[PDB]
Amino acid sequence: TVKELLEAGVHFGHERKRWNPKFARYIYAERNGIHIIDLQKTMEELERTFRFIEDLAMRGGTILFVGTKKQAQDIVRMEAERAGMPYVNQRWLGGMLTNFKTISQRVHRLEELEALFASPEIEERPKKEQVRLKHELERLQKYLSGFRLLKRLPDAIFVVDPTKEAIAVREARKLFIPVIALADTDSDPDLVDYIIPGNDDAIRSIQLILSRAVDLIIQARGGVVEPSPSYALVQ
RNA sequence: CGUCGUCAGCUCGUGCCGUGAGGUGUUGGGUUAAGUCCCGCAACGAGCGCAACCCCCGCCGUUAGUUGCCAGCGGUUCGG
Ligand SMILES: [K+]
Ligand SMILES: [K+]
Ligand SMILES: [Mg+2]
Ligand SMILES: [Mg+2]
Ligand SMILES: [Mg+2]
Ligand SMILES: [Mg+2]
Ligand SMILES: [Mg+2]
Ligand SMILES: [Mg+2]
Ligand SMILES: [Mg+2]
Ligand SMILES: [Mg+2]
Ligand SMILES: [Mg+2]
Ligand SMILES: [Mg+2]
Ligand SMILES: [Mg+2]
Repeated sequence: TVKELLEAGVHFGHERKRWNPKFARYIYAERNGIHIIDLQKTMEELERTFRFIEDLAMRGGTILFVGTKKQAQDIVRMEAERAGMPYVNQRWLGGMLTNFKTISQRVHRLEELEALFASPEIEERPKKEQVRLKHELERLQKYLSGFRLLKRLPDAIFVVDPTKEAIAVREARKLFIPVIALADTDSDPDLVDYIIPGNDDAIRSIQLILSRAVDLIIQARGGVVEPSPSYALVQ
């Protein structure tokens, strides 16, 4: 909530090419063939976006964090492992929202296999199944790590790169789900309901935005939490 | 019942794409006897198949000696 001047490394966008003309309104200028985000409109949209986030959080809503860009995976896996908003980390499976019932059946199988490895039934039906179900539970935890927390459809989704996660965005549009996204110059802002015009490649931009967002979430429900332990992920 | 053919296939449910017939999944890369498995993927699963569970042949044990052996000894018309 104090990120006015601390926006160090967020204004850097993509190159001159690989952009989207619809993003031109959120661009300040072009320095050395690189689009730089308008610093004013950034906070201008941040006001409305964070206000919507606070309203949805203090009402008890659930937000789905989607990140697959390989530069926000380790960040999303813990910023959502904070206040219980679920997340999708390894890859976004087609139909997670429109076919939510089948993926929930997969989650049922996940917790079923978790119950089997908690019961003494591990030794019966010998080692063949003890390896098959082991690998099955492994990949289920690999893909449904954060998704298992969704009992129903989410009330909003959070995206790190709406161009890389365009399928999740489209599915959210189909179900009238609000779309919060950290957009860059390579994305279409019309599809995003609450835009955050920042950088999606840098680690500090993602860490800053997501850390402050989860801090706002926990602040809306009281009990301000300590600073997130995602700084050590700078590496 | 024969046949393609023990050939590796044929489909469904939901989602997604297309005005629609349909497509996706079932394509792809690695692998296998195999749609076998792995990785990737707008797909996620499932059914009939594949394989497995059945039988026979291979090694060993337990249980049991009207089949077997001077393995072990005695008798022997010396033929367990
Ligand atoms: K067309
Ligand atoms: K193949
Ligand atoms: Mg065969
Ligand atoms: Mg279909
Ligand atoms: Mg056509
Ligand atoms: Mg249609
Ligand atoms: Mg079909
Ligand atoms: Mg087909
Ligand atoms: Mg095909
Ligand atoms: Mg199969
Ligand atoms: Mg596939
Ligand atoms: Mg007899
Ligand atoms: Mg006998």
